[PDB]
Amino acid sequence: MRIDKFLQSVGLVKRRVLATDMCNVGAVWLNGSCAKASKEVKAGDTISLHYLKGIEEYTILQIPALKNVPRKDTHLYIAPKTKE
Repeated sequence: MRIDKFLQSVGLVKRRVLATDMCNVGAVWLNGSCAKASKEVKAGDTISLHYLKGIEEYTILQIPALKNVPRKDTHLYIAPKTKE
């Protein structure tokens, strides 16, 4: 599992292109560091995302090693970081 197919195959960003743009646009960021579309992710880690409306930093709860996580078990592997 990698940031490429991790957050792109969970239900966050759906697209149809053989060329990873998230890694080019500057959205792919692991551990507060820019990463390409070939960087493997780990459990209990962080997941940054760059957008035009604002930035989002999620956290990996675990790595189930899945291909396309539907809208059922896609709420126990990654979640938006926060401090209440």
